[PDB]
Amino acid sequence: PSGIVPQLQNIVSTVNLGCKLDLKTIALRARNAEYNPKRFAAVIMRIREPRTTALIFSSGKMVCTGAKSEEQSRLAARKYARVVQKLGFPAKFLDFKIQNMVGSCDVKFPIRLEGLVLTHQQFSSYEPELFPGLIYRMIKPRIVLLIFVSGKVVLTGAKVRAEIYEAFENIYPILKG
Amino acid sequence: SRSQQRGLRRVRDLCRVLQLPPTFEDTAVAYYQQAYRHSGIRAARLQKKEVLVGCCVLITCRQHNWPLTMGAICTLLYADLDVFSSTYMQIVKLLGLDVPSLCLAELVKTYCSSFKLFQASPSVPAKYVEDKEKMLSRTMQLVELANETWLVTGRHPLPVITAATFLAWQSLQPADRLSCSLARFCKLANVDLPYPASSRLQELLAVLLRMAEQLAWLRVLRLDKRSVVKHIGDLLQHRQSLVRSAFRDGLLLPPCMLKSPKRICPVPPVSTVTGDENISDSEIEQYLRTPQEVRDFQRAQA
DNA sequence: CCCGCGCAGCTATATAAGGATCGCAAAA
DNA sequence: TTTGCGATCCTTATATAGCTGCGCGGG
Repeated sequence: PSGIVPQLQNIVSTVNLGCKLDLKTIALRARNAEYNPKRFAAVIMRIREPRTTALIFSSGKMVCTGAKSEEQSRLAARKYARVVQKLGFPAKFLDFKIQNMVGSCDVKFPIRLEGLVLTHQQFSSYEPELFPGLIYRMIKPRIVLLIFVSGKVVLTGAKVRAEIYEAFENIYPILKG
Repeated sequence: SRSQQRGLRRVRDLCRVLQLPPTFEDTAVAYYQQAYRHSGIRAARLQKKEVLVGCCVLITCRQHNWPLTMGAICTLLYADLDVFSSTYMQIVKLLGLDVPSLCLAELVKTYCSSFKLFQASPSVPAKYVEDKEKMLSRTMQLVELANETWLVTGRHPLPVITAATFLAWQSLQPADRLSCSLARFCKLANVDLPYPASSRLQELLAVLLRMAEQLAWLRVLRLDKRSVVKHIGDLLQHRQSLVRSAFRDGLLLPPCMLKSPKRICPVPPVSTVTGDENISDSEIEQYLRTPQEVRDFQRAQA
């Protein structure tokens, strides 16, 4: 192994509260809700612990972002559901699912991206006129990696923690050699 | 399709405006046609169909090492670079193409030759006039040095060449050109000054100062970003030897690495959360407005 | 000459990375 | 003038969703 463990930065999860919601009521009666229907059609709600952001839609569907663990994402999602319930809606906690996970790493050595896009062209996209990182589209596991000249790596597109660790253990010998 | 025929006409007009060789037009027309077969392209906005014209011409140019920049295409097409970015990435992915990278050697020749410093004029005094071949040869050596010393990777390429052209020009007559700034130089050479060109200049001067430290007779002179300029000729004569020697000792790394202050990134503490713990009523009630807060808000919106 | 369909993407949320490019304010 | 610093945008993933642009089929 590399001896390097990628750190989870963000978890995106979803949940169906199983009932239709009046967003005007949520915005008026909650302290932590932000609602500008002309700008964006959902309520933006925030809680302090776990420090996250939820988008609540009039359909009853909800998106939870910003958590650092899959456990924190579930606890935060349940807290938003409990806030909505106390506001007078018959909210349920249905079909909770982790949709995306973002991890980050540092290999602590510089990377010649101009060389990596030649040896691994079938997975690599590097256009420095557009973005400083090399976009690596790994097939197994299906993960997108943003590789920078600094040796710092961003891993995204994972449904489970293991896919982040697997993708990093796969990229490490490619970056070292 | 009326939008396809209009697109193919625009592709041909762009190639003629750019004065591209005759074979390029056909290849770019064929890429636009190949693109139109996909439903994702057919369903796109008329703005995306306008930048698609440019994507197809750029791919053709990239394959023939024609040094066309994405910024130059967007300027000619009066297009947004962000709209061009997303369309180019989509069409490369869609047509499953291995598009070669921009050829820096060819861009140095084209861009450097546009610098109007080869003839004297009221705005270009005699002491500022330089030989085109001496300029190209030294600019190229400074662009290769920037590439070898990690100043090009992940950065826009044109500001690197602007900074290398200015340093080549100054180093060819140091006594009379050191008073001239990068901004004054771009103005008289009649070239736009790219915003990152000042940062690239300073990074390139810092790289030449590290090389100067490898030569005992230059190390003892305690050179600075101003006094190093008259020795650039001597440093480039031995660039291969000095670069190997500089990497061998210590430290020569991408500027974004040296240095980052926040050495520890896992600032959030390790959690013992299970996601199943009880959620008390007091924990939730803090996120609810009181009947008074509600009345005061309602009255304020009435 | 309309209607429906299937895309496209606009608004927005989070997060890491590094670069570009503003505004703004302070030593030169 | 000339610098430095900080804020806000770009990229990736991912769901949520109405409105709307765009062209292809049927009718």
